[PDB]
Amino acid sequence: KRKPPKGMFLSQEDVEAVSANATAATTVLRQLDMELVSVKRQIQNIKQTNSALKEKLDGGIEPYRLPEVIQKCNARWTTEEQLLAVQAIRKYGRDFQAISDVIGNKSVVQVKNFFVNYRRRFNIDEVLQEWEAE
Amino acid sequence: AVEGAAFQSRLPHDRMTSQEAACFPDIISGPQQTQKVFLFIRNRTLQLWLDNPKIQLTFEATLQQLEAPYNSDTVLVHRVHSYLERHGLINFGIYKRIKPLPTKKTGKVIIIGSGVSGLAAARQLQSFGMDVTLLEARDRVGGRVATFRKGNYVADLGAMVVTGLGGNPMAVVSKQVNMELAKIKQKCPLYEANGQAVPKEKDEMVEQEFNRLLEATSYLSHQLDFNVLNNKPVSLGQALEVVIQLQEKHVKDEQIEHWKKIVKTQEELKELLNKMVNLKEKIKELHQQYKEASEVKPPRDITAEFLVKSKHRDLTALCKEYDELAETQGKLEEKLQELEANPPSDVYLSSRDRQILDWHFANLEFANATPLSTLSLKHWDQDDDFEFTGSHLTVRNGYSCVPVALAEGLDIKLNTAVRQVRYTASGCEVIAVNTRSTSQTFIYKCDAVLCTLPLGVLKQQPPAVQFVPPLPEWKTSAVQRMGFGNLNKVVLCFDRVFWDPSVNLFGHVGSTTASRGELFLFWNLYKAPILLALVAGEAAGIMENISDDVIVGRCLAILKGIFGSSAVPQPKETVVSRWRADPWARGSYSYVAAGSSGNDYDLMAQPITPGPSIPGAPQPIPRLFFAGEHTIRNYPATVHGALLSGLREAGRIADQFLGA
Ligand SMILES: Cc1cc2nc3c(=O)[nH]c(=O)nc-3n(C[C@H](O)[C@H](O)[C@H](O)COP(=O)(O)OP(=O)(O)OC[C@H]3O[C@@H](n4cnc5c(N)ncnc54)[C@H](O)[C@@H]3O)c2cc1C
Ligand SMILES: Cc1ccc(-c2c(-c3ccc(C#N)c(F)c3)nc(N3CCC(N)CC3)c3nccnc23)cc1
Repeated sequence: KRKPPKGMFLSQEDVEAVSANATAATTVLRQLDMELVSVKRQIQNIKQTNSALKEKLDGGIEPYRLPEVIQKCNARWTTEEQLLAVQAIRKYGRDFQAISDVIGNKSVVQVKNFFVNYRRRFNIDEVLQEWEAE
Repeated sequence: AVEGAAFQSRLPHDRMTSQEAACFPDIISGPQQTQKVFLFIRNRTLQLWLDNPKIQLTFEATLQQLEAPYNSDTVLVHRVHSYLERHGLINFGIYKRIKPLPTKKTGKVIIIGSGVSGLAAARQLQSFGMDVTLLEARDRVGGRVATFRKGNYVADLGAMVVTGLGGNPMAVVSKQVNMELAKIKQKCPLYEANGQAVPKEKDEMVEQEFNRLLEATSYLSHQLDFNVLNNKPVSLGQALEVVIQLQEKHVKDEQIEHWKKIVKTQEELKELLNKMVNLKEKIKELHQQYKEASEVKPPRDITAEFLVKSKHRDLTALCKEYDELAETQGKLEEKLQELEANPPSDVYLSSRDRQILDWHFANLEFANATPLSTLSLKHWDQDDDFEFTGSHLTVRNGYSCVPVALAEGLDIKLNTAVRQVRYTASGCEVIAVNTRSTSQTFIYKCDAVLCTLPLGVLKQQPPAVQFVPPLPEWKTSAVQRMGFGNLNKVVLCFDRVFWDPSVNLFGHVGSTTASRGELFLFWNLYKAPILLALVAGEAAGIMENISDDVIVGRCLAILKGIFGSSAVPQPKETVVSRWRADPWARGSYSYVAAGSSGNDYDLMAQPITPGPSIPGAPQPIPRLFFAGEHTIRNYPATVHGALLSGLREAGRIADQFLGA
C-alpha cells in the first residue's frame, strides 16, 4: 500500500494494458521486443553511413591551411589599404571583422572609423547598396 | 507485569474488549475509574493463572492474592473470575483440579471429532459440569495432529510447528504437557538442477525480489484496486504475474529509451559529418581558387591583390568553421562511446533466477497449503496482524502428545463415523456407524451437537454427513466459498545421519515452474536420523496419485545429487501423507480463497437454531455449534486456532444451557 516498492513500476495505465485480454501481456511485451530490433538495426544503418562519411574526411583539412601572419595593427591608411577597403565593403558589406582581416593591419576600430571618415568621397553609401543587391 | 499477562492472552491491557462490553455493560458505560479497576482485576487474574497453569485458579485464591483497593469489591472479583473461566482464559487445558467435578451433571453434548478443537471443548464442557461424549471416525485422537511412531523414529505427518510462544495458548499447554520444544535454525541452502548450492549472493537477491513482489501486489490491491477482473475476483498469483510482467515491460521500455538515444546521437553525428564533408569540398575549391589567384605575380594591381587577400580571409574562415565542427564531432564521438557501454539490464530475471524465485513461491504455497492462483489477493494475509512473537519451534517428541494428553478423562468413542446430524426444537440425535463393520449403527441423543468436522469434510460434494434439516444457505455458501488446501510429507528414516546435522532445513530447486512444489524442502528436526520432504502447491494434489515407491525414488535422487550417490543409504522406513485422500480431512487446512474473506470464517462459527416443532411455539434454543480450525477468523489453519475455537464454543454452549 502507499507507494510501490522502490524500483517496481506499476502505473495505472500499464495494468489495464497487460490485463484487458488473455495475451495482452505477451503481446505488449512482443511489440516492444520488435520495436527494439527495429531501432537497433536503424543504428546499424546510421553507423554504416557515418563510417563512409568518415572516410571522405580522411586527410582532414591539412594540406589546405595557410599560415595567417601577424601584421601589427597600424593606423595610417595607405592608398593601397583604402582600395582594399572599398573592395572589401563591396564583397562583405558590414562584416567589419572580415574587412579588417582582408586589410591585415587595420582593426575593427579604424575599419568602423574609415566607414564614416571617407563615407563621402569613396561613395561608400553606393558601395553598400551594391552589396545589398546581393 | 500484569500488563504482560494481557498480551499473553491476546487482550489489550488498557481497554475493554467488545466481548467484555457484552458481559460487563455496567463497567464499559460507567466511570473510567471503575474500568481501570476492572482491567486490573482481569489482568491480575490472568497473571495468576499464567504464572502457574499446572493447577486450578479458584476464586478463593484470586481474591486472596488481590491486594490494595481491588480485593475490596468481591462481587466484581467473582464476576471477572467467572467470565475468564467460562471463556477459557484461565483453567483451560490439563490442570490439577482444586474444587472437584460436580457430583451430578447437567445437559448432554455430543462432540463430532476429537481433534484438538473437539478435545478442548470436551475438557471445558466437562469441567463446567456437562455430560460430554466425543465421536471420532479414526482409531486415534488428534485429527490433523498426527504423529508417526515406530521404534525410536518419530515424525509428525500433521502439525509440526508452534509458530511462536508470545501470546500463543500453546504456551500454557506446553507448561502442562511434556512438550519438547526446539528452536528452528532459520537458514536454508538451495540446491539446483545437477546439484549445486546456490551462491549466497543469489539467494538474497531473489528473496529480496520475492518480498518486493509481494509488497507490489499489496500496492496493486489497496492503492490501485486491482481486485476484480473479467467479473471474477483476482488471485494473489494473478497479481504476481501482472507485477512480474510490468517489470519485464519496464525492462524493455528502458532498452528502448537507451538505444533510442544512441540513435538520436548517431543521427546528430551524421548531420555533422555532412556539414563537414561539404566544408572539405567547399575548402578544396577555395584553395584551387587562391592558388590560381596567386599565379598572378605581384607586379599586380589592386583588384588582383584583393582577390588573393580575399580568397585567403575566406579560406581561413571556412577553416576555423570546420575545426569547431570537428571538436563538436569529438564531443559527440565519445558521448556515443559511453552509451554503447552503459546498457540497462538485459533482463528482469534470468532463467536461473526465475527458478529460484519459483522456490520462494513454493515456500508460500507450502505455508498457505495451496496454489497462489487460489488465494484471495485482497484477503489472503488477513490474519497476519495477529502473529505471535518469538521463535518458531518444532515438537521434538511428536505433536500427538498434546491430543493424547487432552483426551485423558474424556468419553471418546473411536471408530465411530457420524453419518447424520438431526437437530430439532426438543434436542438432537447423531447417527453413527462402526468404521470396522459399516452395518452396526448408533443413535446418540443430546441437548447440543458441537460439530468440529474439517472444512474439507463439510465440503464433500456428495455429503459424507447429512444435516437434518439441511444447513441454511448462509452457512453452505460460506462452506463452498472458502478454500480448503492441501500439503503432504515424505518421512525418510535412516540408520546414519548423512546430512548436515547443524542445518534444520534446506531446499531443492525444481526444473520447472509447474513442479515447484514437488519435494522442494527438507527438514531434519528429530533425534533419530529422519528427513522430511514437503510436497506443496499444485504438486501436492498430483503426487497423491503416484505410488509410494516412485515418491521416495524422486526423493533419494534429489538427496543423492546433493550429498553424493554414496552417502545416501536406503531408508529403513517410509511414510507418505495423503491428506486430500484421507476421508476424515479431505485436505490439510483452510485458506482464504479468492472470492472469500475472513467474514466466512465467522459465518462458519455461527450456531444453528432449529425451528419450532409445534407451529407458533416460541423460537427455541440454538442446538448445532461449530468449532475447528476453519471457524476462527484471527487464527485459521493452526493448532492454537483449533484449540481457541474449542474453548470458544465451550463457553458459548455452557452460557446457553447452564446460563451465565
Ligand atoms: C500437513 C499439515 C500440517 C500442519 N502443520 C501445522 C503446523 O505446523 N502448525 C500449526 O499450528 N498447525 C498446523 N496444521 C493445522 C492443524 O493441524 C489443524 O488446524 C488442527 O490440528 C485441526 O484441528 P480441528 O480440531 O479443527 O480438526 P481436526 O484435528 O481435523 O479434527 C476433526 C476430527 O474429526 C474427525 N472426523 C471427520 N469426519 C468424521 C466423521 N464423519 N465422524 C466422526 N469423526 C469425524 C477427524 O478424524 C478428526 O479426528 C497442519 C495441518 C496439516 C494438514
Ligand atoms: C520453518 C517454518 C515454516 C513455516 C511456518 C509457518 C506455517 C507452517 C509451519 C509448519 C508446517 C508443517 N508441516 C506448516 F505446514 C506450516 N504456517 C503458517 N501459517 C498457516 C496459514 C495461516 N494463514 C497463517 C499461519 C505460517 N505463517 C507465517 C509464518 N510461518 C508459517 C513456520 C516455520
